[PDB]
Amino acid sequence: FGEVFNATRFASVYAWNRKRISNCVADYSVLYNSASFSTFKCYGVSPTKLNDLCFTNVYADSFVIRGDEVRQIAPGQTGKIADYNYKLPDDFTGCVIAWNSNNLDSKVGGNYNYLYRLFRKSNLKPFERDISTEIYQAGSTPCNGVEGFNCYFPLQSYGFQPTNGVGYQPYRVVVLSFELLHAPATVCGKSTNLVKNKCVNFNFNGLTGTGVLTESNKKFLPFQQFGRDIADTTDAVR
Amino acid sequence: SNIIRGWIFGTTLDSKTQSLLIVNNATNVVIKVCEFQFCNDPFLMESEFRVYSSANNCTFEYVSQPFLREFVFKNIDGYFKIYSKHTPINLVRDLPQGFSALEPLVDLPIGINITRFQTLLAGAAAYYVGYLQPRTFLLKYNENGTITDAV
Amino acid sequence: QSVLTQPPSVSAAPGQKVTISCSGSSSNIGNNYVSWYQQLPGTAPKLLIYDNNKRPSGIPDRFSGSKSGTSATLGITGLQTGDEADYYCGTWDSSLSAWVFGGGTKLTVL
Amino acid sequence: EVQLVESGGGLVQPGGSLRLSCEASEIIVNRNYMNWVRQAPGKGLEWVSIIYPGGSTFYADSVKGRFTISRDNSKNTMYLQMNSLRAEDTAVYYCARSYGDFYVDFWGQGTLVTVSS
Ligand SMILES: *[C@@H]1O[C@H](CO)[C@@H](O)[C@H](O)[C@H]1NC(C)=O
Repeated sequence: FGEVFNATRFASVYAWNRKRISNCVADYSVLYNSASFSTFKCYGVSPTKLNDLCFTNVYADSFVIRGDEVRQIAPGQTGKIADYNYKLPDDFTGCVIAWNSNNLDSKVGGNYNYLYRLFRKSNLKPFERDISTEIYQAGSTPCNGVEGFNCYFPLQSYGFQPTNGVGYQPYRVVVLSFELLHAPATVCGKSTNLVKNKCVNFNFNGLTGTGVLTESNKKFLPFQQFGRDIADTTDAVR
Repeated sequence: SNIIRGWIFGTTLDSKTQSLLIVNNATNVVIKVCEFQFCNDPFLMESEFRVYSSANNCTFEYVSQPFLREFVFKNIDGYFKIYSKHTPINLVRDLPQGFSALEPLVDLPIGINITRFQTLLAGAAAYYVGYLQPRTFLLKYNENGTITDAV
Repeated sequence: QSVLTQPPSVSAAPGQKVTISCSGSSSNIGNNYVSWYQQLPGTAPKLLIYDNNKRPSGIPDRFSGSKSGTSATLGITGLQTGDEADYYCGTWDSSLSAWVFGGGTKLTVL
Repeated sequence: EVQLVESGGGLVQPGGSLRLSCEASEIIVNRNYMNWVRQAPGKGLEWVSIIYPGGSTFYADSVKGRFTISRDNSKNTMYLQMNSLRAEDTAVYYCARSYGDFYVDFWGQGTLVTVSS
């Protein structure tokens, strides 16, 4: 989670970075109870069910927009950031988290590499990117390499002075997206053991013997897990 | 024939379908699900790694203890199973008489179908291929749990 | 709709610098750029200040502007007969998503 | 040379439907961010609607619902249609080109829309 939820962020909304998270246990309780983030908006996911739900793929997108346009990274939102830069139709029941980057933006005035796609011919497709420096032209005269009164530039930087801001000041938005393909889902999440104290119902891993437990001495192979002495009745477990 | 290093399954060996590769470099096994372009006759003292053409999009990653013999491979419900057993016999030009039980090694969640695999990559190959089939067997377990005999 | 406050009139003799100040809030002026537009009577307004301090191409000199946080001021060394006109200040209000323009200041070259 | 030409403002009764058109040279209407701004006689400018290049439409709560807008790529024209005409509507409407939200440039002479008995 830290690889994305916590790193120096030079990512810009114009070229957002995506990460494939899989083959790992996923504890979301740490993110939910962190209270180190300004927002944790979640749509079609329940906070209790987030750990319970298992997912084939986990995709995390990291980008930096001003405080005012954090709202635009949401389903059914219209604005320069959502249409031209980063778009979420439903977010696939994903969760959007914002952390203030004003502390990250050190110095009296650093624009870094943050840029906004003000000029784009059309609206992007869900989870799509755009990195064309192609001059907008915005006129009958075709703009090539030479600059023109109408050539302009598609990307414009954002000034992040520490003083004031708040709206101009950016909360880095990291979007989570969990999809469910045919491939098996391993993305999800014990008590003390009393032996012979009393008859106790139980579930070790998938079985429910509901019988008193005692110390055994039977020889047992390594790769094996449990034993069925007769009539497919489970007598011993490891 | 210790020369043998591993084998590529490679359902269609194309960019469109993903492919499984296994290799033994004498220290630990490597399993790559990256799709590999078709190879006319890949070959692995001798040169190494020229079977590589282009390794875009690797979904599953894995490394384990080196396998370095009877192997069994099967795919059911998106799971890949392998079983292995090593026993020393000689003075046999064919399959040695005697009963040997094969233990499971690993279960891999590839989730694809592997019709039309490719054979191994390396001296005489000396490799035997047999085909499984649905049958009913009667298995006998000894006192400790080792399959002694069957019919 | 929040409206920026503008001085109702500013009058000076020729050769005197003239300052027009646009009142503002973080929701509008504090977080977004401000521009000044000059409308002669009977004409559509022509952009006077390109972006905060900046000046657009095609604009006479002696015209300069300063964004002092919430409020932005416009400085004009000298009041020539042409300078007399109506000036307006505009910025995007993030919360209501509307350009906000002040009522205007009637400059009188005396 | 960029030029702006507009017509369509006329005497109308309240609740009426009326349309405006704006014509431009050297600038493509769809590619360029376009705006519609109005001035009541001897009154401060009031912004009405902005159309983003992809197609986003934003309006003002004062003119919300009563006003409507579209831009036609084939005719290279921007259209402002206004229903539910009110006492306030009387003004001269100038179509304008904006560098995004940074600033408005190339204002047009516009046409006087008059609503009265
Ligand atoms: C079964 O395990 C016991 C353990 O003491 C051993 O003595 C015996 O030899 C084993 N049986 C076989 C057939 O290996």
